[PDB]
Amino acid sequence: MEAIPVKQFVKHIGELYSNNQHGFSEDFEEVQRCTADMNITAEHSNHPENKHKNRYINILAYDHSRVKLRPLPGSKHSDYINANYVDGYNKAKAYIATQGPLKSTFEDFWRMIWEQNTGIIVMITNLVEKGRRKCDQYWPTENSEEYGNIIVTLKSTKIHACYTVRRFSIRNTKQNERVVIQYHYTQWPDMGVPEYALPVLTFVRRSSAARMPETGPVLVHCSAGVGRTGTYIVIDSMLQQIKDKSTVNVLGFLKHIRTQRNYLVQTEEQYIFIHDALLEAILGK
Ligand SMILES: COc1ccc(S(=O)(=O)NC(=O)c2sccc2SCc2ccc(Cl)c(Cl)c2)cc1C(=O)O
Repeated sequence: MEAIPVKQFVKHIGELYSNNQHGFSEDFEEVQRCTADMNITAEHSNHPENKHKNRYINILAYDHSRVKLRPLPGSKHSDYINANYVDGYNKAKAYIATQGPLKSTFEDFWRMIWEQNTGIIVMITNLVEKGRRKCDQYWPTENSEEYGNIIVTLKSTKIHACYTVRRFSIRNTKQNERVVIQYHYTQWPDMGVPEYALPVLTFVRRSSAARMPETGPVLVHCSAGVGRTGTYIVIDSMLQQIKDKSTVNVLGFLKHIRTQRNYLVQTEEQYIFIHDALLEAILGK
């Protein structure tokens, strides 16, 4: 199981799709088993102090990879946020994969962004989907909003067909200021799940190209911060790999980052979607 030449990969996809996606099912089942013989601790996520900081009780942040907040005077657990570094193709810790912030963790969320020198946010969910609460709004509708010692100012917005780009300037009262740009994918079906990959490919390319040398990791979140988040991470990384080596290793890369945050790429449908995105990128020449 190693890099497939980019020229065979598209044929590989035909094979994975055939006989009612039997191949895809094998692969993804292998993904879900890939940690069967691994005990990976998440003690901090489970500590009684940090429970209210987890959006879902079963979606945790592995200890070894968890992003740490600088501790606060005089609580012991003021260092916890449900978030993990994840590798990209290029560098280690190219991403912070995290849950959609809760109101109760908005300060942590922006503090992490400051401390980690993050300059790009990728949001892959709407606040509400199909009448359900997915994410609380951690940014100002207009002008400024204060979260702890970080003051966030919305500078501009461009609303595209399928996603929105908001440019913020944030300030640490401790002032020192930084630009943070948020790429927010907004197109989510009332019924069923996303199907066409091309708009997503474009969203990935543009949000990825926005990364600045040399800055902190890109923050990527959806609701739980695992399924759609992992899908973005694999598509982005594999495009890097294709550009660099003209090979692809979806199954191997995904098994790897699965050790860094639980459940990255959560469904077979997302797993298939990854391939469609990459197929679109390869066929588009
Ligand atoms: C149990 O977990 C889940 C179950 C279902 C869903 S779901 O909402 O029903 N199903 C999905 O999300 C699917 S299906 C094919 C594609 C997708 S998401 C496609 C997509 C869209 C925009 C971007 Cl930027 C990217 Cl990178 C990828 C999402 C999750 C999740 O946790 O992310």
